[PDB]
Amino acid sequence: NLDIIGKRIEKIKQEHETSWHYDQDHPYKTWAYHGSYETKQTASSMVNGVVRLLTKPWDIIPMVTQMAMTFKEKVDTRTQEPKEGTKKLMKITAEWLWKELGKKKTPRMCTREEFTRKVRSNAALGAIFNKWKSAREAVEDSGFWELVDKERNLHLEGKCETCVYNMMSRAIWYMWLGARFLEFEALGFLNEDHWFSRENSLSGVEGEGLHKLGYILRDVSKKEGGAMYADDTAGWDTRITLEDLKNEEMVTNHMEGEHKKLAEAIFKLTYQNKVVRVQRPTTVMDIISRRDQRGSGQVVTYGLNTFTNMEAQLIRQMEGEGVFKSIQHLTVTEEIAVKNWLVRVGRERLSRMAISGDDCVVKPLDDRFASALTALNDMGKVRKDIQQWEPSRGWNDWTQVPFCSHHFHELIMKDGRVLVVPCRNQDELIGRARISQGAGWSLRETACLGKSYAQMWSLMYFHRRDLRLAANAICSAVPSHWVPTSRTTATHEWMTTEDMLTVWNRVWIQENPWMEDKTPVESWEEIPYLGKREDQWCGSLIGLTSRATWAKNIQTAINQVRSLIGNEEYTDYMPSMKRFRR
Ligand SMILES: [Cl-]
Ligand SMILES: [Zn+2]
Ligand SMILES: [Zn+2]
Repeated sequence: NLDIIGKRIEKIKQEHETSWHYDQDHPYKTWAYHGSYETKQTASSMVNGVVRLLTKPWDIIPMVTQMAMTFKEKVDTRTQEPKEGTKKLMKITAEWLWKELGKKKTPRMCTREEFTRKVRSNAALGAIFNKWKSAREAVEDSGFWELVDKERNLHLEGKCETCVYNMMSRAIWYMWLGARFLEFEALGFLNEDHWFSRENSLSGVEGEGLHKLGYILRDVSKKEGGAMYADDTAGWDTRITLEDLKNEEMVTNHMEGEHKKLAEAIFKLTYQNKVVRVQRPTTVMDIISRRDQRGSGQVVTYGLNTFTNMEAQLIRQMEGEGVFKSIQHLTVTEEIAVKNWLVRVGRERLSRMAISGDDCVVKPLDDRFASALTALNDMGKVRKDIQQWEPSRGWNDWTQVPFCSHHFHELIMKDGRVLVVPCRNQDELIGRARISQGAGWSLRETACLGKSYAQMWSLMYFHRRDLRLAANAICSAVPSHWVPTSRTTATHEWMTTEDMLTVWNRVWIQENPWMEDKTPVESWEEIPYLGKREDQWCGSLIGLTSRATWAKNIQTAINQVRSLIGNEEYTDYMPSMKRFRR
């Protein structure tokens, strides 16, 4: 307890000795409270004018317009200790899974060089602003690396001084860039060396890309077995137990030397013991601590969530198949049955899943899985929007299954070849592209962000009539050579100044392992749309008077945006579409 967290607490107290006070009206029940001190400060969603002026029909659609306007009662909850049988199942499964993921991979430290190159290319490292201004500045100053060095040698000694979280159905725990570096040095290998690629992990989809996910779900659908289950957990990060954090820490059993010691310190000192500062308007700063729940950098969070979800879903599969009778206690012979199941069919059972952090799709051996709930509930992974003991409802058609905020369509090209394409309600797509984050955007930077959205729509959502037209309009309205940008960067093949038809051919034909015929497409007119009724079902405005007037008059909208940006070199992409081709 305070032997591991006291030093961080001590150090903060001293910096605010003028304001330290144990507030008696503290709201915390499940977090340990330590003290408060004096502060005063707040990041709203800003509208992208380039995208909004080229999507006029959506100006009167509240599902779009409300997205730009405007659970900490879930962070302050507790999870009970799992039963002895559950703890045994989790430990056996986690031991087996780290070994499988480690068969073709070697754990290793990530470098100052790799970290530096990440900060110098706008990767979201979830850091806090104060001695240096930006991350770019800290990394180019040797004083920083000496602070890093002091902490590093403290971690080798099994102690922590400066690794403190700042809190802000979501929750982002920002840390100072130094604490983020030390996390990346020790555990960055999971992401940098693709431990959760589908080739390496069989259930994972890390690095796969939205153009691959539908093909992966269709391949799972080809297995013999029951319905496809896609159960969402209520507040996954808040249901990570101390037992889960101890099973995740077993990755260190595969390490050696300095690396082993630096990783053991991240898990012990920052994950299994956390120090957090939170803004309360009563504005003060609260210093609180706890042992359990997920609070890591977003990229390490993704890999450990994927690990623990793979573990939880294999155990749910074991329960459905009758491998064990009760979570109260595993007999010695059930332990051997469980290990033997993993060796015999574990890899096949992983291939029945698609798992992206807390998001899963599972095609079990049969539908006993639907009512196999004792281990899942006792591990704390309680299903969202269903009563605790009500059997899961599965999907009978892979094209209906939700995954990574999408569903997937099978789309047949005029030439017979089959595309499996990503989709979601079109109001969500248009409303997101109309929003920016942060201050000081120039008109050029705003245009280049609109171009990023447009090129994403051309590559992923070309099959939606309204998005192909709006993408062509935005690309016509932004100078042809201006480079697409994002401040907050999976595979992003639309982030390029290469011709989008060339990129479409590379992604959907040349490099697509599910497309046997590699004949290139010569024009956008060869690339199909959803059926008109299906496009409407998925939120198209095709058929509305507002949409018809927008489509007819699109050159007027394009010319409005060109007049604002000024006298630049532009390309007309509208004649790539049959209706503007004379
Ligand atoms: Cl269905
Ligand atoms: Zn530390
Ligand atoms: Zn759809």
